[PDB]
Amino acid sequence: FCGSAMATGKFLLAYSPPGAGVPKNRKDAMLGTHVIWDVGLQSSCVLCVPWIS
Amino acid sequence: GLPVMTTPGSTQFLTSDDFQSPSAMPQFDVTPEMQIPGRVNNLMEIAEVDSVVPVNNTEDNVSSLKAYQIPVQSNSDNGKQVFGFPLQPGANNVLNRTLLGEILNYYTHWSGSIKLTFMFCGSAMATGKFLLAYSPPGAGVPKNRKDAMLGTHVIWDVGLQSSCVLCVPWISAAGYVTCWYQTNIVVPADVQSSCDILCFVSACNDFSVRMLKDTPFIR
Amino acid sequence: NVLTQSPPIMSASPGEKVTMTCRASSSVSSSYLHWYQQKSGASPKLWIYSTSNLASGVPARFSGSGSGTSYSLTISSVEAEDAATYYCQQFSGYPLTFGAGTKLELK
Amino acid sequence: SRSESSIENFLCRSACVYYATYTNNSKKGFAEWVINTRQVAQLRRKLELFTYLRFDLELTFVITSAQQPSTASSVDAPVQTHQIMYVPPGGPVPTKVKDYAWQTSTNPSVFWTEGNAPPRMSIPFISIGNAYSCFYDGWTVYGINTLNNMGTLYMRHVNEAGQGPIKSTVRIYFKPKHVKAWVPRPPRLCQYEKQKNVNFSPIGVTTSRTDII
Amino acid sequence: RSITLGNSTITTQNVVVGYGVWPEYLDQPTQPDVATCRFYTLESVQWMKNSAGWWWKLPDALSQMGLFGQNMQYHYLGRTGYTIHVQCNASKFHQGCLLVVCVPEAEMGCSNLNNTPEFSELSGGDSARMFTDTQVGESNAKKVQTAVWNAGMGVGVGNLTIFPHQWINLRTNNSATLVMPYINSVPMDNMFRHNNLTLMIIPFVPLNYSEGSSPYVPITVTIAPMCAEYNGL
Amino acid sequence: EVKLVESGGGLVQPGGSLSLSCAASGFTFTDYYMNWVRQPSGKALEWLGFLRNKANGYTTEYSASVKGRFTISRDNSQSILYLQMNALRAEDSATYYCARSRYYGGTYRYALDYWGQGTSVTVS
Repeated sequence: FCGSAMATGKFLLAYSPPGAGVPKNRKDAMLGTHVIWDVGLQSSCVLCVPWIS
Repeated sequence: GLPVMTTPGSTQFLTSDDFQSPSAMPQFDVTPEMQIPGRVNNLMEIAEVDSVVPVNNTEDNVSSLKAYQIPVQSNSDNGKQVFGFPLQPGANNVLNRTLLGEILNYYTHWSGSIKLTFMFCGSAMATGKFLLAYSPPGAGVPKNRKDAMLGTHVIWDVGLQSSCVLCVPWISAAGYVTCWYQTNIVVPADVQSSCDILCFVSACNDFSVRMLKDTPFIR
Repeated sequence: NVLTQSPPIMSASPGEKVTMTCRASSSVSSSYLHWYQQKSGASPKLWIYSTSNLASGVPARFSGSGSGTSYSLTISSVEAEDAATYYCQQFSGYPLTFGAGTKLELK
Repeated sequence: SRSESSIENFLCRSACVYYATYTNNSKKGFAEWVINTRQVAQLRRKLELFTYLRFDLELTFVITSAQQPSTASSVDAPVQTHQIMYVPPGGPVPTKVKDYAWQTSTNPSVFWTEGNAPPRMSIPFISIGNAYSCFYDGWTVYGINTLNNMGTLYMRHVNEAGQGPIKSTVRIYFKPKHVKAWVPRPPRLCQYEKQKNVNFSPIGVTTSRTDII
Repeated sequence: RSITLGNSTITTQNVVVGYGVWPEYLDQPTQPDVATCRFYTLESVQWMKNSAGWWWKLPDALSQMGLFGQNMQYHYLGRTGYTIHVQCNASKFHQGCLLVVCVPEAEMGCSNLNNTPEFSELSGGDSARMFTDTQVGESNAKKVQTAVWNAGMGVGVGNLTIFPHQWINLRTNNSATLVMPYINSVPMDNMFRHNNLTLMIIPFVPLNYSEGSSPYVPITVTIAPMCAEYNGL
Repeated sequence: EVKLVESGGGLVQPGGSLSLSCAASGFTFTDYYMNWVRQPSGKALEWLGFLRNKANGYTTEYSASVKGRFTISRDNSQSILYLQMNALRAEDSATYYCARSRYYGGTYRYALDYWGQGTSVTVS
């Protein structure tokens, strides 16, 4: 997060597996695997994910 | 057979007796227990928790949530009364309907001390100072900042800590918990100045009650 | 709950001190009783709110008082622009009932 | 002096909860009371401080009689006798004086002549659940909780009248025993409007004063 | 910090636990754990200036939330515990104070003096209901009396701190955490007919800010079921 | 300044329908309670119902006599206020105002400070 030092917020980082569709809403993005990223505490969120040919 | 002789007071129904009673439904095999959390063994354990005090009644905040907040603003006068309330027991005061005062209207004799927790619910950039003068029973209410300083008091700095605890006895004049402005509320730019103060009350854990009666908070 | 004002018609010369009353059938709280003033053929205007506090832009001659179930509005000195109709409002339960109305005609 | 605030000394008291009349000859004179805790307003407020309770019960009836105005000609009657039937939850219920439900076998009842000590009886803790529930946020109709249902009581004469009518009153007294409480709750501020539910009208928090200082 | 459960992860940094007990286990029951123990983040409510309060009914707010909404319809009985995380994010120029309480068996009262409130007005399905700061009328048929100074239960709003609570003060604190065990008379109850908890959020000292700052502070509630077990074959 | 205008009045048959509209200008529209007060020809006022602000969920509280016949709502895009009338009778011939409410302390006293100029509706 390359922003100010006084600004806060929250973000979802939803990853969908191969085969499942893209989430078209916030709620069914929450039901899949996700990481909620709070900006006010930490400013860097690491997510590990497989990639195949 | 065995010769007996009945005393006076034999076939009477005392409403506060204790006798063995015949069971209506024997051989019932009653339902056993289950460990339910939060068992109350004594009614003092209800009064040990802290409750907000409606210390801002003034006839138009009683039907709102502004009954619990004390308005504090940066005025121009040095030395002024923020609030003040007597500790006269039950005589329409502010500790009447609270959770401490709702148990102690069941008994007629009680004695002990009281924790009084305050809390500054304002901004994080605002500072100030407050006196918390307590007058003992018998002495008058202080009518000035100077003779409130000569009595027993606790000076409460808002910038360092945001909660000041004061312990005080309460018996069945009875005292005053008046509070005074020491300095104004110094505040930076682009911050609001009107901050509020909450007040809490509890039981100090060594106090007893006796002689149960019924409550007057009913028709 | 109903409000009955008295008198319905009331006349006063300029310079005197005059008063009107507003009586309720049941007990109405002191912070929920207001006064309005409607001139001839105009929209009404708020005059006194919470039974003793002046509105914005009202002159300081008006002052309300009273408590319990009987409230009153008294004018200290009668002038030439304060000849209109005055209503009182209440709230103990829904709905909000207005008063009958006290008309003030100049002499 | 910290022991009168115990739960055993706070709730184990006696309180008049019911008061009913019944005459003998009018063919619809018999009393009725569904046993609940929400009858009188003073005992109800002391029981809604907690959420789950568990107690035995002790009932004592103070039955007296009073002679109604008969016609004439030397009214004389022997001593009267009352029958106080107790119906368990889910049993037969009478509807007239002379009925089949009075002479049944599994309804424990007491018989009492006049001029003796008043007839105490004791009801144990009858429920399927492990504790009574003073509140219930849920449907069965909303907020009913059909699990804590303790039964009903019925009173009637057993003497048939020959020359003079007699009506009688009864004051059911109420006394818990071996009380256990669980989860305390803040005391009710508003008044009590209805018996079944917890409905109310909004009220101010505290009585007022003129200023803050 | 950075706790994870199932396939969900939140970030934390003081926790108050129930009535002193920790949530634990006990026909025959089954215990599913790999698919229910995760953080169901409800969506965020907005705290404005003249706000009044919010409430959620607890085994009703998760009635559509994924697999926990499927095990409520397939299995008849069940018993769970909960773990609630509340955190609102404001800057250093805002001010206010919340009260986060969790009431067990919060029976509410209707506006009409004779009826009982309907189902759609007691609990919004994964949506927060709101208190009001004025009275609710008498003339409407069946709606919840939501005067906030009586908390909808006919009780004093100040004495609500006897239940397990936690203060959120924007001067020094930011978040709250509660852990609630299963409090019921029967050892296993239905999950449709009953709502054994109620999470309430009440602003005592209202929000205030200067001109220029963002005029709302969002609140985020995150619930996670703990030690759940259902009943069936 | 607070500027409230309203329009939509006129003549209408008994048993018919009519929709008024009250426009607001000069303040934040999603912050204040908006009332509706009618008045007959030189008689006492009557209160109809109000609609709460955005912080309380936009609910309505009608009076007892007009419950089910009238309908108060607002438009989401611009600052305008509606009043949908149905099943008009002969006694609904009055002069309709459009008042605002405000918070005096932090409390809500039930006063009505700023009033509209008043539209008229007759039936025959």
